[PDB]
Amino acid sequence: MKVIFLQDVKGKGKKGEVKNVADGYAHNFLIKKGLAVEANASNISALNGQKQKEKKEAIAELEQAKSLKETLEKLTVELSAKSGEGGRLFGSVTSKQITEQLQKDHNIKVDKRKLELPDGIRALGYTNVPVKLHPEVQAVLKVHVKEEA
Amino acid sequence: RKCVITGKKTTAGNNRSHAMNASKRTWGANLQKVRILVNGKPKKVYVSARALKSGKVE
RNA sequence: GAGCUGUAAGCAAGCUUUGAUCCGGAGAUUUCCGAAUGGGGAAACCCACCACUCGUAAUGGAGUGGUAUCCAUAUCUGAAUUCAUAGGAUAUGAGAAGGCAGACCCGGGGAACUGAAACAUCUAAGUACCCGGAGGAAGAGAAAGCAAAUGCGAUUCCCUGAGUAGCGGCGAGCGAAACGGGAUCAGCCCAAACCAAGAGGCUUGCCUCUUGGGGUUGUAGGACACUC
RNA sequence: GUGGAUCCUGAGUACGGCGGAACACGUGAAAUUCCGUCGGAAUCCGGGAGGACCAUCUCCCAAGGCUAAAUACUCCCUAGU
RNA sequence: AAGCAGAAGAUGCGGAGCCGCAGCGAAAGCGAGUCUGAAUAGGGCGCAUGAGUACGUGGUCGUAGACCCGAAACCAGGUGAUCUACCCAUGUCCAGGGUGAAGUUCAGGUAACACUGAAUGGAGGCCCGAACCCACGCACGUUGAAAAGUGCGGGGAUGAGGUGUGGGUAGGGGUGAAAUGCCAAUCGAACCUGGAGAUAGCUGGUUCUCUCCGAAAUAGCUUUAGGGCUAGCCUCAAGGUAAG
RNA sequence: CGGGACCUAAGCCGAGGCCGAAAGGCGUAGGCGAUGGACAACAGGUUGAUAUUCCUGUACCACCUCCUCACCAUUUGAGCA
RNA sequence: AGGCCCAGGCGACUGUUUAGCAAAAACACAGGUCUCUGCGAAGCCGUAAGGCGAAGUAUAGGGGCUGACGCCUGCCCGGUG
RNA sequence: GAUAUUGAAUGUUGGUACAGCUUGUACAGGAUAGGUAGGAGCCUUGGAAACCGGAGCGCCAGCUUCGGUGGAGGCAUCGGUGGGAUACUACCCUGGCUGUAUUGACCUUCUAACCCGCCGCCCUUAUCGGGCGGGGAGACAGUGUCAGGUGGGCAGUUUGACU
RNA sequence: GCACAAGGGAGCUUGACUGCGAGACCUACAAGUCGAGCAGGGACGAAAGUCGGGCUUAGUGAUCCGGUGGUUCCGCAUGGA
Repeated sequence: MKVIFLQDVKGKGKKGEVKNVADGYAHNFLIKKGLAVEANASNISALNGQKQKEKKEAIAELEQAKSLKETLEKLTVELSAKSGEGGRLFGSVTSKQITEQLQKDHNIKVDKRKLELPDGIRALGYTNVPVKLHPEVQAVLKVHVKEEA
Repeated sequence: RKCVITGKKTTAGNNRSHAMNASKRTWGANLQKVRILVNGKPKKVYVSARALKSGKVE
């Protein structure tokens, strides 16, 4: 009666929630055609395996993401002058793509879709802070160095 | 009326009423006609509820 | 090693010491029915198809051999729906069937008469009878036993236990076993653990399947480390 | 043959309710075996039996198979009473 | 004893086993005592007044068919619808003569329709009556020609008809225009074999001779009344012995 | 001539199958099954026994070609069914 | 190769039955009535497959009762169904 | 009828613990006298009656827990109230309900079982059955085990003796 | 059969007892009946001595099975059940 959920089926549950449901609702319904597999069956082991695999993979991935959040940290000062003119004014346009450009200045590349700064950055030249926000699971520590033209 | 997985079939026993009067009767197993495998070929064939209880293939 | 072609008494006839008749072992022929099986059928018959022969100017006719069903293996095919399976086609099989000894053994099914001085529990009796299955014998079998002791050690059968202990409208009736004494005497093989590989699905052993090591054990044994 | 960390030692099986049958045993204290329906265990610190049932003790390891001789019987054949 | 040797024998071995020598009590249990009982009282039980065992003949009993012949009938497995009942398929038979339906034609009739009269027409589980089938009356026959007929009369005879051939329905059944009718001369449940030598408190019968003794037909109880058990009466033996 | 190698009714059997304690019951494809349908010889003779069967004269039916003549085309195909 | 007539019970009529004692006032009958059944009808045989009912469909089938035709068929649902 | 085949789903619905229940009504009567483990006991600005009133509890007593004109308000047997006036463990609910996992009936669904003596195609020159598809029904029915009722349709038997 | 109370009245009391029972009657068996006398405790009475139900004869039934009370009995390896 216990069976691997396989997929998500309303009250039935979601893939991974293998449960002991009544027969018929299973053998004569869910199992036939629908997602199912019977947790009691040896397949349970296959399930455990694939599941643990994926989980560990993704978790370690998020871990290494916090890891490179640290990775890019010791970074050499970002020297991308934003055309500083008339004092604080910066002819250059500062926004997130601006930040990522100041970035690829040796080789490595990123995605402009990860910036973390609610307000747009005042077009200054000071310690432009850039809290890299790759993924929710891991943000980062950074402050690029705006400059004058 | 046989079962193709086990030797279940009708057997004879005696009906006994009050005053223990003996009358010959029969006892039928709980067969069901159901669509299952016998070889890798599928088929519709008899089977008992007890046999089905041990999780056989449909 | 001398009369013989029976029963049976014939002469119209022929065979036999170049070994008969006769007796034994092994072979060949063994028409037609009969499980009967090419098809049919009212036993002892009728009509076929295919291959090859006899025969006709050819048709007609004849001879020999195959052609039942189911089951096993292999091959080809594999509708609908042309993944794929039923299904179909071909070939290979001292393969089954049916009989039997009115006996014996397993089972499946299973009466009444009768006894009870009627009768329904019961008895007759799991007998008669029907059905399926093999054997020359079958069932049984090496302990999840018997038994309560400075204990016995597979089953089977004979005497004994005993008409006892018991069961029973506590009636009618039914009715053991172990200890003991004999005949006979054989103990073994697996599944599981783990090793090896090859077995792919991968969700990297969770399952394969074939071997072998691995193994058959209760005051436990074996995998597993230490022994030929 | 010594050791005994870990693992295996027959699951819809044993066993129970229900209704039957065989055990000499007629449901009775009814142990034991099997059948049909339903329910349904444990794994050696474990299990079963010793005539309801419990405890201690004693014996034993089911849910897998094979196993001759002693035994039964004559349609027969041979030689005999 | 089984069993092992032994001419299917005797005999040898075989002490497991069985009956007595001790009984009482339901039993624990005690023991020439024991049970009951508060009892060292009384009473019951073999005390004390010690032969049984193995085998053979004979009488009788118990289980076996049990002394032999006899049921109607029950149950299991089969064989029969060539007779008969019904049904299905397909053929076939019914001399001859009457009655005269329905429609239709003509004529009249009516506005038209009804209707009226002829002619034609040919229907009937119609009529009379041979073949055929049935079986109402009488006679004969009744160890018959015949295990159901013959003789003379009767009924149906175009129909719910008779009948041929090939088939189906099988006995805790089948058929039945319905009588308990028929199912192979058998039917309130066919026939054949088996259980089965059913049982029979009932009827019959039960075989050579002589001798000794010699009854009863009654009481009680009985699903008991023509059966049976005990008592009375008979007989045989061992005792008490002189009771009668 | 009647019946076979021609056909089918009732009914029967029945490959696969459906059901059933076992034997078996039922039944599709298919087959069997005349009492029916289709189907070419008849009138004289003859012995002791047979006669549309034997003989006589005349016939008819199905099929075959060593043969004969009349015709069509041997793929804008004659013929066969 | 008809005897006939008058009346009356019973049965409307033709028909059928106790082969082998009883052929009738008994059975049947068309007619009438009650009731069941919506079709894998009901009812029936069989365990079941299968059937008949019926290759039919409430103007049709099954069952009970009465028996042409004419006039009629009154009261009681306390009891049994 | 129960159970197996045999379930999905909403609503109507027994439990198990989570938030807690109040004056916890003797004729009498300050409010409505069930647990006197401190009954002689404090609280610490922070709003009281509050047009009128409480989910609630009495044949309309009000209560304490708070609400659309509420910033200090106060019982304990003892001015006119008695038995233990129960005032700072955490009472059993005086027995009340909400949100949470389980059980029965009415509902409708379908795949999805099971059924189809309905239709189209194929197996297949087959009105058998069986493969697919469609359609109808449908967790019912049928069938298996058990249980009750009915049941001369059927079976084995009894139905005394004297006279 | 009873007026010597077995009839009538009063007080006290529960022998309307337990264990039994020499003998005898009656009897097919099953049963039925009487019984002095002994022991333990009583009731009555001072005592003697009476009391083991009605003044004598009817007012009642087998066994099996089951219920209830007491048991210094047995209780299937042992202790319990």
